Amino acid sequence: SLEIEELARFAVDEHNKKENALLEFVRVVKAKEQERNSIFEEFTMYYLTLEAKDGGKKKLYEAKVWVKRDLVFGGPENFKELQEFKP
Amino acid sequence: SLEIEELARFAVDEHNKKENALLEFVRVVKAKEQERNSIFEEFTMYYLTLEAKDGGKKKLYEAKVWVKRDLVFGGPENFKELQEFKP
Amino acid sequence: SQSNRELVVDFLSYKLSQKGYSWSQMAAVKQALREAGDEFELRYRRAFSDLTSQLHITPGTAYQSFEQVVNELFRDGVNWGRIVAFFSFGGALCVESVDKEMQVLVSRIAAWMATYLNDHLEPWIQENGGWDTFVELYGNNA
Amino acid sequence: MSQSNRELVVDFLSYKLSQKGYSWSQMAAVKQALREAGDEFELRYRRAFSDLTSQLHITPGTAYQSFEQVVNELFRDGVNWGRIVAFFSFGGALCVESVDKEMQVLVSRIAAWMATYLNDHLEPWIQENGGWDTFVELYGNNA
Repeated sequence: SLEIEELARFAVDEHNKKENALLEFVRVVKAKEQERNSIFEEFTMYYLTLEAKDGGKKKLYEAKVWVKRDLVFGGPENFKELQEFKP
Repeated sequence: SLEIEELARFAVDEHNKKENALLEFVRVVKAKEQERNSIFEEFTMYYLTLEAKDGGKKKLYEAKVWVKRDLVFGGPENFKELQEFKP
Repeated sequence: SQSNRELVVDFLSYKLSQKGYSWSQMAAVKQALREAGDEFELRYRRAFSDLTSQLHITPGTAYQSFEQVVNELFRDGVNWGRIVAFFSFGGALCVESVDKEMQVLVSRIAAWMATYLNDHLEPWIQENGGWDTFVELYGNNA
Repeated sequence: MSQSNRELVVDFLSYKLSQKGYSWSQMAAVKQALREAGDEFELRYRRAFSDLTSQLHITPGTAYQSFEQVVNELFRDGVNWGRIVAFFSFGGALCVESVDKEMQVLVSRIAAWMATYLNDHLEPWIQENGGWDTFVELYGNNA
C-alpha cells in the first residue's frame, strides 16, 4: 500500500515527463496486482486508479505499471515501465 | 491380373452407384500401382485405364482405386474405395 | 556427479532428438518407440479401448492372464505394428494401476512385459534385423 | 534375458507415466523437469540465447578453457536455477551445431565438459540449495 503509492507517483511522474504534462498526484484510490514469478523472470503488473489534479482540478486516472527482472541475463536491478495512463 | 480385373469392375460398379449411371465393364487396358505404408497401414494405389460401354459404345475411362489394410487388427479381407472416375 | 553425468546425457539426448539427431542407436530406438506408441494410441483409440477393457489388473492377477490377452495381438503373426500395440497395452495397464492407487503393479507389469518379449517376440525381432530395423522403418531421423 | 529389451520396457513405461503426470522414479522426474525447462528457456530467450551461442563455435582445436570462459559469463552475477537451465541449453546448442557440421565426435567431449563444469562450479550451489529435488517441486509439472 506504501510501495503501490510510489508506483502511482511513478506513473504520474512518467506520464508528465513523457507528455509534457503537469498532473499533480493526490492519492491511490485502488490497486490490483497480477504476478508471474518463474525461475527465469519476476513480473508484477499493477492496475492503479489514482486521483491527480489537471490545472488544479482533481480527476480519476487508471495507470498500468509493469515491474520485471530477468533472472538469467538481467542485473540485480528491477525495471519499472508505464504501459497505459488514461482518465 | 484377376485382382486388377476385380478393382476395375469395382470402379465401374461404384461410379454407376454414385452417378446413377449404367457403364458396362469390358476390360482393363493398363494398370499402374504404387505402395504407401507405415508399420500400421498399407495402401496399394491403382491407376486403371479401362474400356466400358456407354449405351453400347466402347470408351476409355481412368479410375483411381485404393486398397487399404490395417496391419495391426485387420484380417485378410481388405478395404476398396473409388477416389476418381473420368472418361 | 554420476547423477550429474546422467542428467547431462539425458538432456543432450533430448536436444539432439528434437532436431532428428540421436545420442546413440539405443536413444534412436527409445525415441522411435515413444513416437510409435503415441501414433498407435491416436489411430487405434477405439480398438485399443476394446483390448484394455479385457484385463483389469489387480494384486491377484497372474502373468498367464496377461499372456493370454496379449496373444490376441499376435494370433495372425508378429509385425512391428503389433509389437508397438503390445508396448502401448503395457503402458495403459500401468497408468490404470496408478489411477487406482495400485502403484504396486507397475514393477510387476514391467516384469511381465520383459517375460512376454523373451518368450514370444525376441526370436522374431532378432531374425527381422533387430530394433535397428524398426528405427530404419519408423524413425524420423536426419 | 535381453538387457536392451528391459531398458526399452522401462523407457516406454517411464514415458507413458510422465504423459499422465506420474514419474517412474525421482531421477525420471528431474530429467522430465529439466527437458521442459530447457524447452521453455529456448522459447522465451530465443534472441538473447542467440547472442550467447554465437560467442563459441567448437572445433577439434577448442580447449575446455574457452568453453569455461563463455559459461563463466552466465554465472558472473551468481548461480540460480534459470542460469543452470541456460547452461544445459547452451551445451545442447553446441551438440546440435557439432552434428550439423558432421562432427558428432565433439558431442562426447561437450558432455564431458558440461559434467566437469557442473561438478567444479555448480554442484556446491545445487547441494546447498536443496539439490535437483528442489528444482522439480518448484518447476515440475507433476500429478
